[PDB]
Amino acid sequence: MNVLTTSSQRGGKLFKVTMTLSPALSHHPWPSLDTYEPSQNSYSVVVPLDRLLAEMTYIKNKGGRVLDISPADLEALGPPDISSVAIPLKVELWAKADVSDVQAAIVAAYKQIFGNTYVLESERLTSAESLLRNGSISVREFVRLLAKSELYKERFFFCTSNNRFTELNFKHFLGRAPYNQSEIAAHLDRYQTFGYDAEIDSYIDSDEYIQAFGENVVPYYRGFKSQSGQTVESFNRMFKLYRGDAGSDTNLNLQGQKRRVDPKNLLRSGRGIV
Amino acid sequence: MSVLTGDNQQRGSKLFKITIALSPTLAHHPWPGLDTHEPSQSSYSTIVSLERLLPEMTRIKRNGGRILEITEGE
Amino acid sequence: YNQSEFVEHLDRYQKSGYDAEIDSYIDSDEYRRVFGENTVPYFRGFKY
Amino acid sequence: MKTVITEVIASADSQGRFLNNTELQAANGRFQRATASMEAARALTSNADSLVKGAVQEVYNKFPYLTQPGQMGYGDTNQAKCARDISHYLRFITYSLVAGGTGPLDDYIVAGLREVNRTFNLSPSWYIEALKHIKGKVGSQLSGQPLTEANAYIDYCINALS
Amino acid sequence: MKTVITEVIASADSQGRFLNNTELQAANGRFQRATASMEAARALTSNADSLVKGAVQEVYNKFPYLTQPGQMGYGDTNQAKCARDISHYLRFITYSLVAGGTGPLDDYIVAGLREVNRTFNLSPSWYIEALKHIKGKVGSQLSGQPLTEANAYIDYCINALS
Amino acid sequence: MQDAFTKAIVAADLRGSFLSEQELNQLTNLVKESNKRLDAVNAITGNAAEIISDAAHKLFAEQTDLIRPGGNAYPNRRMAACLRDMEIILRYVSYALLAGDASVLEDRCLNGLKETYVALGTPTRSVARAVQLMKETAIGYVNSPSGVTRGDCSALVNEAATYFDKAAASIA
Amino acid sequence: MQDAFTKAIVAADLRGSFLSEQELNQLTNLVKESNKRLDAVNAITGNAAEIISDAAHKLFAEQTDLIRPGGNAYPNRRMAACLRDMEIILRYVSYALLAGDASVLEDRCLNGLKETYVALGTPTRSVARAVQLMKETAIGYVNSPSGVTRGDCSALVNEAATYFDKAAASIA
Amino acid sequence: MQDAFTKAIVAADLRGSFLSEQELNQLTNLVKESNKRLDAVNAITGNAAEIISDAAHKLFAEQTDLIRPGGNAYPNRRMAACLRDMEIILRYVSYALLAGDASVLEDRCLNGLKETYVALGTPTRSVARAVQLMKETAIGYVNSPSGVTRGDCSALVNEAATYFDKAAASIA
Amino acid sequence: MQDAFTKAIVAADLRGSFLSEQELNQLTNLVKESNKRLDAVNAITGNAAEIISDAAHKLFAEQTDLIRPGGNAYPNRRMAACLRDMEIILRYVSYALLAGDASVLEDRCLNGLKETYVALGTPTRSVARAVQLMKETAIGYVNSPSGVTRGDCSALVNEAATYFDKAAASIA
Ligand SMILES: CCC1=C(C)/C(=C/C2=NC(=C\c3[nH]c(/C=C4\NC(=O)[C@H](C)[C@H]4CC)c(C)c3CCC(=O)O)/C(CCC(=O)O)=C2C)NC1=O
Ligand SMILES: CCC1=C(C)/C(=C/C2=NC(=C\c3[nH]c(/C=C4\NC(=O)[C@H](C)[C@H]4CC)c(C)c3CCC(=O)O)/C(CCC(=O)O)=C2C)NC1=O
Ligand SMILES: CCC1=C(C)/C(=C/C2=NC(=C\c3[nH]c(/C=C4\NC(=O)[C@H](C)[C@H]4CC)c(C)c3CCC(=O)O)/C(CCC(=O)O)=C2C)NC1=O
Ligand SMILES: CCC1=C(C)/C(=C/C2=NC(=C\c3[nH]c(/C=C4\NC(=O)[C@H](C)[C@H]4CC)c(C)c3CCC(=O)O)/C(CCC(=O)O)=C2C)NC1=O
Ligand SMILES: CCC1=C(C)/C(=C/C2=NC(=C\c3[nH]c(/C=C4\NC(=O)[C@H](C)[C@H]4CC)c(C)c3CCC(=O)O)/C(CCC(=O)O)=C2C)NC1=O
Ligand SMILES: CCC1=C(C)/C(=C/C2=NC(=C\c3[nH]c(/C=C4\NC(=O)[C@H](C)[C@H]4CC)c(C)c3CCC(=O)O)/C(CCC(=O)O)=C2C)NC1=O
Ligand SMILES: CCC1=C(C)/C(=C/C2=NC(=C\c3[nH]c(/C=C4\NC(=O)[C@H](C)[C@H]4CC)c(C)c3CCC(=O)O)/C(CCC(=O)O)=C2C)NC1=O
Ligand SMILES: CCC1=C(C)/C(=C/C2=NC(=C\c3[nH]c(/C=C4\NC(=O)[C@H](C)[C@H]4CC)c(C)c3CCC(=O)O)/C(CCC(=O)O)=C2C)NC1=O
Ligand SMILES: CCC1=C(C)/C(=C/C2=NC(=C\c3[nH]c(/C=C4\NC(=O)[C@H](C)[C@H]4CC)c(C)c3CCC(=O)O)/C(CCC(=O)O)=C2C)NC1=O
Ligand SMILES: CCC1=C(C)/C(=C/C2=NC(=C\c3[nH]c(/C=C4\NC(=O)[C@H](C)[C@H]4CC)c(C)c3CCC(=O)O)/C(CCC(=O)O)=C2C)NC1=O
Ligand SMILES: CCC1=C(C)/C(=C/C2=NC(=C\c3[nH]c(/C=C4\NC(=O)[C@H](C)[C@H]4CC)c(C)c3CCC(=O)O)/C(CCC(=O)O)=C2C)NC1=O
Ligand SMILES: CCC1=C(C)/C(=C/C2=NC(=C\c3[nH]c(/C=C4\NC(=O)[C@H](C)[C@H]4CC)c(C)c3CCC(=O)O)/C(CCC(=O)O)=C2C)NC1=O
Ligand SMILES: CCC1=C(C)/C(=C/C2=NC(=C\c3[nH]c(/C=C4\NC(=O)[C@H](C)[C@H]4CC)c(C)c3CCC(=O)O)/C(CCC(=O)O)=C2C)NC1=O
Ligand SMILES: CCC1=C(C)/C(=C/C2=NC(=C\c3[nH]c(/C=C4\NC(=O)[C@H](C)[C@H]4CC)c(C)c3CCC(=O)O)/C(CCC(=O)O)=C2C)NC1=O
Repeated sequence: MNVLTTSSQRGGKLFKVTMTLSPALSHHPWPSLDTYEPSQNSYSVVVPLDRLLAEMTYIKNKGGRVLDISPADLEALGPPDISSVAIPLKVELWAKADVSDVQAAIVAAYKQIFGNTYVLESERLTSAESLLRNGSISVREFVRLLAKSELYKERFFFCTSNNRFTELNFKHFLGRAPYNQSEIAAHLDRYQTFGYDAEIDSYIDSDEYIQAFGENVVPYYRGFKSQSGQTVESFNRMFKLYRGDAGSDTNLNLQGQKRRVDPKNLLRSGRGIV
Repeated sequence: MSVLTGDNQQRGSKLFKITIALSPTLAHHPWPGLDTHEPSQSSYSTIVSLERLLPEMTRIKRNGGRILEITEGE
Repeated sequence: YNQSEFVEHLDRYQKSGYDAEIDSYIDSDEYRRVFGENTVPYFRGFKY
Repeated sequence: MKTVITEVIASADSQGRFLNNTELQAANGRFQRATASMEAARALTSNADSLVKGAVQEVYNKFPYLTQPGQMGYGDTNQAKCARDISHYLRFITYSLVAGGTGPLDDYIVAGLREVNRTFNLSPSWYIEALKHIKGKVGSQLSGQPLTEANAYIDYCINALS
Repeated sequence: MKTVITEVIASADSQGRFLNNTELQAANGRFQRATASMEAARALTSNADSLVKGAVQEVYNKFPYLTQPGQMGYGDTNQAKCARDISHYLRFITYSLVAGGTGPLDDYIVAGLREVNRTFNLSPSWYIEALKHIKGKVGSQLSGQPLTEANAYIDYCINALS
Repeated sequence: MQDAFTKAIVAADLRGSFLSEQELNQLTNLVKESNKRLDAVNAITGNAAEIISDAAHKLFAEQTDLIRPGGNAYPNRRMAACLRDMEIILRYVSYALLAGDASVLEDRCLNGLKETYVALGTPTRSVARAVQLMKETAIGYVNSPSGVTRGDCSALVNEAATYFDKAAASIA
Repeated sequence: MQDAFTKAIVAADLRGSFLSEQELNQLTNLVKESNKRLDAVNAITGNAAEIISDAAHKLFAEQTDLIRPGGNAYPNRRMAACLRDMEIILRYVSYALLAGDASVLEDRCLNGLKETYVALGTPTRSVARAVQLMKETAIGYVNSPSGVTRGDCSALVNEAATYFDKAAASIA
Repeated sequence: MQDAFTKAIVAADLRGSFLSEQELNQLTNLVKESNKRLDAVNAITGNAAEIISDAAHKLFAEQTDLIRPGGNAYPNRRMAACLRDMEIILRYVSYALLAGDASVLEDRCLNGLKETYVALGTPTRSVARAVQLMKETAIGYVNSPSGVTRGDCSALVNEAATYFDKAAASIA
Repeated sequence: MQDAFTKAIVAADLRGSFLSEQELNQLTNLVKESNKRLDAVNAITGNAAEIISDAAHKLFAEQTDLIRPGGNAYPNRRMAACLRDMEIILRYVSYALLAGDASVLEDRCLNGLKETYVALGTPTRSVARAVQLMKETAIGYVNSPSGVTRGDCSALVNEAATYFDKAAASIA
C-alpha cells in the first residue's frame, strides 16, 4: 500500500490515497476491543480510477478521514534532482562594477530571493536597482530592499500563515531549512511585537547570514550540504522545501500558499519552552 | 557615488553615515584563499536609519571592524 | 444465503463480465468486515 | 564587456582560481574564430554607407505611411536620426564581430532598448525590418563562416527587439 | 562536471539566456582541441601499466626509507594501494583529457584530497614525485599539442597537491 | 551537469577503467559532427523568439479555451507566464543539444514540472502540445537555414526531437 | 572588464566610428601571437604554487624581520595571509596576460590596495619586493618550458613584466 | 454522524453537564419547525433528477469548453461522472437538511474532495458553479411546491443555502 | 493501455478530428513492417531464459560484490528476486515492442520502480547495468535468428533499444 510501483493494469490512472483509520477498517483478530496497528495510523493505498469513488465513500463512512489524493504517476518520479544546487555558483558584486556585472547580480537576486516565481517587467524594483548600480548600496543592502517590498509581501506573506512565511524566509534569505521548532516560535513572537519590518531584519542582520554571504554575495543555496549547528533532519526538510529546478515558491497554486514542512516533523528535532 | 542618494531607501527618521575599517566582518572573497576583501573596502561608508543605527553598530564591533566616523546623513 | 444472491451475481456477470464479478465478492462489505486486508479467506459456515 | 576572454576570466575570478585548461581551450576558440569574424567586420565596415541607406529606405518601403506628413519618417530630422540609428546597429555588430562576443551589443544597444523605444514612440518593427534587409544583402558580400558570424549578430539584434 | 561545454551552458542558464555567439565560439575551442587531447589520452591509456609501475618505484627510489619495515612503503598492501592510487590519478588525467576540462580531476581527486591524505598519513610529496616522474616519461610518448595537454593536467594535479 | 563526454567518463569510472576504444570512437564521432551541432544550436538561438511566437499563435488557434476567461492563458499575467515557460523549455532543449545529453533538461527543467502544473491547475496536455509545436518549427529551422554548407543533419534533427519528446512526455 | 579588443572598441566608439584599419591590424597581430600567449599564461598556471613558494622563501631570506615577533609575516595566521596575497596578485597578473589588458588587475586587485596595507600596518615595500620576486620566477617559466615550439616570446615577457611592475608600483 | 441534537449533546458532555435550558429550547424549536423541514427535504428528493438536469443544462450553456474535446465533461464517460457527482453532492446536502447539521456533508463528501479534483484535473471552479446552480433550483423547489400549507420557510431556505455554500466553498 | 494506433487516435481526438492523412500513412507503414515486428518479438520470447541468464552471468562477473555477503544479490532469496526482476523488465520490453509504444512499460513497470529500489537498498546502478546487458543480448537475437527471411531490421532494433534505454534511464 505504501510506496508504489507501476500505474495501471487494464489501464487506469492509479491514485494513491491516504487516510486515518478507525478500527472499523482493519483491526486485529484479538479477544478485546478493536484496535488498528499503531503504525498504520495513516495509511495509504493505491487504487485505479474506477474503484476510486467507491473506496472513498467507504472510507469516509466507516469513520476514516481522507488526508490526500494524488496521482500515482506524479509520485513515482522520485525526489528532486539536486545537482544544480548541491553546490551552486556564487555570484558576487565587485567594487567598480562593469555595467553588466551588475546585470548578473540583479537577475540572480531575483531568482533566489523570490524563489523562482516570475517577476514580470512591470513588477521589477527599478529605483532600487538604480541604487545598486551607482554603488550607493551593496548586494546585501539590495537584498534587504526586496524583502520589504510589496511584491515580496504580497506573494509570500499576506496570503499564508506565519509558519509558512518564516519557513520561506529561511529558504530565501538563508538558503537553509528551519532547524527547530524554537526557530519558528522565536520568529513568530517577534513579528507579533515589533512588526513585519523588524522581523525581516532579523534574518539579514544575523550572524549566520553574515558569515556565509558577507555583504556582496547574493544569498545562495546551502542546505544540501552539511552546516554548523544544524540538526540532522534539516537535510530532509530541504527536499521538502525545494522541489526541483522547475519548482518555485508560487502563490498561485490551486490550494494556495501552504506549509511544506509538517509541524510534526519539526518537533522531532527537539522541544523545549519559549 | 556612496554619496548617498536621497534617503537611500532607508526610510525611517534620521540618516547617519557611518564609516568603518571593516575586516573580514563582511566580504570575504569566495576564493580559496584566506578571507580577504578587496583592498578598497578598507573603509566602508554606509547609511542607516535611526531605528536601525544601534543594531548595526553592535554587530559591526562584535564582528571586529571598528567604526572610524559617524555623521548625520544629510 | 438466498436465490436472489445467485440472480444478482448471474446478472452482474452477464452485464460486466468475469473480472467485475470477482471484484464484487472482494469489495463486498462482508469480505471487509470479517477478513479485512491482511487475513486469508477461511471457512465460516460452521459458526452461527 | 562580454567576450569569450572576459567570460572565462570572470568565471575563474569568481572561484578564486587560476585559469586552467578548460578556460584556455575556450580562449583558443575565440582566437581561432577571429579570422572569419574579422572578415565579416571588414566587409560590413566598408559597405556601411550603402547598407545603412538600403535599410533606411526599406523601412519606408515596408511602412509607406511613415513618409507622409505628420508621421515619423517625414522631414530631414527623423530621416536623419533613422540613418544614424541603423548606423549605430551596424557599428555595434562590427564591434561584436571584432570583440568575440555580444558585449558591445549588450552594453550599448540592448541594455535599456525597450524603455527608450517606448518613451520615444519608436516601433521595433522598423528596426527588425532594417536588419532583415541588411541580412538579405550581406548574403552576397560574404559566405562561409564570415557570413555565419554576420548572421549570428544580426539575428541577435532581431531577437533583442522581439 | 567542469568542461568547456558545461561551463558555457552554466553561464547562460544563470542569466536565463540562450547560448549566443560568445558561448558557441568557446565550444568550438573544446571541439577543435579534442584531437590533441585524445591523442594524449590514447598514449597515456595504453602505457598506463608501465607509467604506474615507473612512478610507484620512483616514490621508493626518491624516499628510500619508505621500503624499510615499519614504514608505509612496506608489505604487499601498502605497495598495492600505492600503484592503485597513481593509477587513479592517471585514469582521471585521461578522463580530463577526453572531457575537455578539469572536472573529473576536480570532482574525484581534488575535492577532499587534503582531508583524506591528512587522516591517512599520506604525504603529498610522494604523489608529486610520482607525477613528476610520469611527466618525465610522457616527454617521449607525445609531442606538440598532445604533450602540452598531458602536461597541463599533470601539472594541475601537482598544484592541487602543493 | 553532464555532457556526452562526461557521461562516458561516469560509466567508465563505475567499471574502474580507462575509457574503452568502443567509447573513445563514439566520442571521436561527436567531435566529427560538432560543426553541424553548432549550426543546429545556432538555428534555435537565432530564431528563438519566432519559434515561441509561432508555436504560441498555433497553440491558441487550436485551443481557444485557454484565452477565454476561465482559461489558463488568460488574462495578460497568465499569458506572459505561459510565453515565459515556452521560452524556458526551448532554452534547456538548446542546452541539451549543445551538450549531446538530456541531463540539464531533465534535472533543471523537467524534474518536478508536471506536479507544479497540476498544483497550479495548468493543463498539462496543452503544455505538451505547445512543446510539440516548438519542436516542429525548431527542426524546421535546423533543416533550412542561411547559407550553411549542404549536408545531412538528420541524426541531429532526431536527437533534438528526442529532447522535445522527453519534455512532452514528462509533462503531459 | 576589458580585454585588448574591448579596449579598441571603447576608443573607437568615443570617436563615433567603425574601427580604424590601424586598430584592426593591431588586433590581427594579437590573434597572430595568441598561441604564444596561451603558452605564457599556461606557464604561470602550471607553476603557480612554486612561483609563490620560491618568491616567498627568497622574500624572508632577505627580510628576516618579517618572521620575527613584531613582524608582519608572524605568526602563522599572518604568514598565511601574506602567502594568500601573493597568490591573489599572481592570479590577476595571469588574467591580465590572457586578456592583453591590465584593467582586471587595476580594477579588481590594485585599486585601494596600498591604502588597505597602510591601514593594516603591512609594509608595502616588502609587498612590492615579493611581487618583484614573483616576476623574476614567473618570467623564468614563461621563457624555459616543457617542449613548447621554439620561438621569440620577448614581446609577451615584456608585457607580463609591466603587469608585475604595475602592481609593484601601485603598492610600494 | 451528528444531527442537531447530537451536536448539542457532545458540547454538553464536554462541560460534564446536563443540557442547558438554553440548549433545550433551541432543540424544542427544531422540533417545532420539523414538519416544514420534512417538506423541505421532500422538495429536494421529489425533484432530484430535474435539479441535477437543470443545473447541468445551465452549467454547459455557460461553459461550452467542458463539452469540447479537451474538456472535463467530454466524452460520455466523463459527463456521466460529472452528472454522478452532481447527484452525490445534492444527496449529502439533503441529508444535512434532514439532520440540521452539516457534518455528514463535510465528513462523507467534502473531506478531501478538492484534492481529488485537482489530482484528476477536474476544474474546481466549474464544479463550484454546478453546485451554485443546484442551490438556485433546489431552493426554488423548497419555496414553491404542491399544496403545502402556506407559511414562512426562509429560515430553512437559508440553512439549505449554507450547505450548498459550504460545498461550493470547500471545492472551488 | 496504448499501442501505436491508439496513440494516434488519442492525439487526433484532442484536436476533435478524424485522423490526418499524415498519421494514416505512418500507421500504414507500421502495418507494412509488422511481419518483421512479429519476428523481433518472437526473437525475445524464444530466448528469454538465455537472455536473462547471460545478462546475469555477466552482471555478477563485473560486480562480484553483489554475490558477497552484504551484497544485494545474496543469499538465494535475493538472487531469485533479482533474476525475477530481470525477467519482469524483459517481459514489458517485449510487450512494448509488440505494441509499438512504450506506455505499458512506463505505466506497469517503470512507474515508481526507482523509489522502490531505493527504499529496498537495491543498487539502482547495478540494476541499470543488468538492463544494458539484456539489451545487448536481446538485440543480438533480434539480428541473428533461425531461417528468417533476409532484410533490414535496424529500425526495429533501434526502437527495442529505446525501450531498454527508457528502463535503464528510469532506474539508474
Ligand atoms: C501493535 C499493537 C498495537 C498498539 C500499541 C495499538 C495502539 C492504538 N491505540 C489506539 C487508541 C487508544 N489508545 C488509548 C490509550 C490511552 N489513553 C490514555 O489517556 C492513556 C494515556 C492511554 C492508556 C495508558 C485511547 C484512549 C485510545 C482511543 C482514542 C480515541 O479513539 O479517541 C489505536 C486506534 C485504534 C483503536 O482505538 O483501536 C491504536 C492503533 N494498536 C495496536 O494494534
Ligand atoms: C532616490 C531616487 C533616486 C534618484 C534621483 C537616483 C539617481 C541616480 N541616477 C543615476 C544614474 C544616471 N542618471 C542619468 C541621468 C541623466 N543623464 C543625462 O545626461 C541627463 C542630463 C540626465 C537625465 C535628465 C544617467 C545617464 C545615469 C547613468 C550614468 C552612468 O552610469 O554612466 C544613479 C546611479 C545608479 C544607476 O545608474 O541606476 C543614481 C543613484 N537614484 C535614485 O534612487
Ligand atoms: C498567522 C497568524 C498566526 C497564528 C494564529 C499563529 C499560531 C501559533 N501559535 C503558536 C504557539 C502557541 N499557541 C498557544 C496557544 C494556546 N495555548 C493554550 O493552551 C490555549 C488553548 C491557546 C490560547 C487561547 C501556546 C501555548 C503556544 C506555545 C506552544 C509551545 O511552544 O509549547 C505557534 C508556534 C510559534 C510560536 O510559539 O510563536 C504558531 C505559529 N502563528 C501565527 O503567525
Ligand atoms: C526551471 C525552469 C522553470 C519552469 C519550466 C517553470 C514553470 C512554472 N510555470 C509557472 C506558472 C505558469 N505557467 C503557465 C503556462 C501555461 N499556461 C497555459 O495555459 C499553457 C498550457 C502554458 C503555456 C504553454 C501559466 C499560465 C502559469 C501561471 C499559473 C497561475 O499563476 O495561475 C510557475 C509558477 C511560478 C510563476 O508563475 O512564475 C512555475 C515554477 N518555472 C521554472 O523556474
Ligand atoms: C582583491 C584581491 C585582494 C587582495 C590583494 C587583498 C589584500 C588583503 N590583505 C590583507 C591582509 C594581510 N596581507 C598580508 C601580506 C603580507 N604581509 C607581509 O608582511 C608581506 C610583506 C605581505 C605578503 C607578501 C598580511 C600579513 C595580512 C594580515 C594583516 C593582519 O591582519 O595583521 C587583507 C585584510 C583581510 C584579511 O586579512 O583577509 C586584505 C583585504 N584582499 C583581497 O581581497
Ligand atoms: C451461466 C449463465 C447463466 C444462466 C443461463 C443463468 C440463469 C438463471 N436465471 C435465473 C432467474 C430467472 N430466469 C428467468 C427467465 C425466464 N422467465 C420466464 O418466465 C421465461 C420462460 C424465461 C425467459 C425466457 C426469470 C423470470 C428469473 C427470475 C426468477 C425469480 O427470481 O423469481 C437465475 C437466478 C439468479 C438471478 O435471478 O439472477 C439464474 C442463475 N444464470 C447464469 O449465470
Ligand atoms: C548607442 C546606440 C543608440 C541607439 C540605437 C539609439 C536610438 C535612439 N533613437 C532616438 C530617436 C529617433 N529615432 C528615430 C528613428 C526613425 N525615424 C525614422 O524615420 C525611421 C522610422 C526610424 C529609423 C528606422 C526617430 C525619428 C527619432 C526621433 C524621435 C524624437 O525625438 O521624437 C533616440 C532619442 C534621442 C534622440 O533624439 O537622438 C535614441 C536614444 N540611441 C543610441 O544611443
Ligand atoms: C578516486 C580517487 C582516489 C584516491 C586518489 C584515493 C586515495 C586513498 N589512498 C588511501 C590509502 C593508502 N594510500 C597509500 C599510498 C602509498 N603507499 C605507498 O607505498 C606509497 C608511499 C604511496 C603511493 C605513492 C597507502 C600505503 C594507503 C593505505 C593507508 C592506510 O589505510 O593505512 C585511501 C584510504 C582507503 C584505503 O585504504 O584504500 C584513499 C581514499 N582514494 C580514492 O578514491
Ligand atoms: C560560432 C560557432 C560555430 C558554428 C556555428 C560553426 C559552423 C560550421 N559548420 C560547418 C559545416 C557544416 N554545417 C552543416 C550544417 C547543415 N547542413 C545542412 O544541410 C543543414 C541545413 C545544416 C544542419 C545543422 C553541414 C552539412 C556542414 C558541412 C559538413 C561538415 O563540416 O561537417 C563548418 C565547417 C566549414 C564549412 O564547411 O563551412 C563550420 C566551421 N563553426 C563554429 O565555430
Ligand atoms: C590549451 C590552450 C592552448 C595552448 C597553450 C596552445 C599552444 C600552442 N603554441 C603554439 C606555438 C608556439 N608557442 C610558442 C611559445 C614559446 N616559444 C618559446 O621559445 C618560449 C619558451 C615560449 C614563449 C611563450 C612558440 C615560439 C610557438 C611557435 C610559433 C607560433 O605558433 O606562434 C601552437 C601552434 C602549434 C605549434 O607550433 O606547436 C599552439 C596550438 N594552443 C592552445 O589551444
Ligand atoms: C463521497 C462521495 C463522492 C464524490 C463527491 C466523488 C467524486 C469523484 N469524482 C470523480 C471523477 C469525476 N468527476 C467529474 C466531475 C465533473 N467534471 C466536470 O467537468 C464538471 C466541472 C464536474 C461535474 C459538475 C468528472 C468528469 C470525473 C472523471 C475524471 C476523469 O476520470 O477524467 C472521482 C474519481 C473516481 C470516478 O471517476 O468514479 C471521485 C472519487 N466520489 C465519491 O465517492
Ligand atoms: C412524510 C414525512 C412528512 C412530511 C413531509 C410532513 C409535512 C407537514 N407539513 C406540515 C405543515 C407545513 N409545512 C409548511 C411548509 C411550507 N410552507 C410554505 O409556504 C413553503 C412553500 C414550505 C416550506 C418548506 C408550512 C408553512 C406548514 C404549516 C406550519 C407548520 O405546521 O409548521 C404539517 C402539519 C399539518 C399541516 O399544516 O398540513 C405536516 C404533517 N409531515 C410528515 O410526517
Ligand atoms: C511488474 C513487473 C515487476 C517488476 C519489474 C518488479 C520489481 C521488483 N523487484 C523487487 C525486488 C528486488 N529486485 C532486485 C533486483 C536486483 N538486485 C540487484 O542488485 C540488481 C542490480 C538487480 C537485478 C538485475 C533485488 C535484489 C530485490 C530484493 C530487494 C530486497 O528485498 O532487499 C520487488 C519487491 C517485491 C519482491 O521482492 O518480490 C519488486 C516489486 N516487480 C514486478 O511485479
Ligand atoms: C506467428 C506470428 C508471425 C511471425 C513471427 C511472422 C513472420 C513473418 N516474417 C516475414 C518476413 C520477414 N521477416 C524479416 C525479419 C528479419 N530479417 C532479418 O534479416 C532479421 C534477422 C529479422 C529482423 C527482425 C524480414 C527481413 C522479412 C522479409 C520482409 C518482409 O516481409 O517484411 C513474413 C512474410 C513471409 C516471408 O517473407 O517469410 C512473415 C509471415 N508472421 C506471423 O504471423
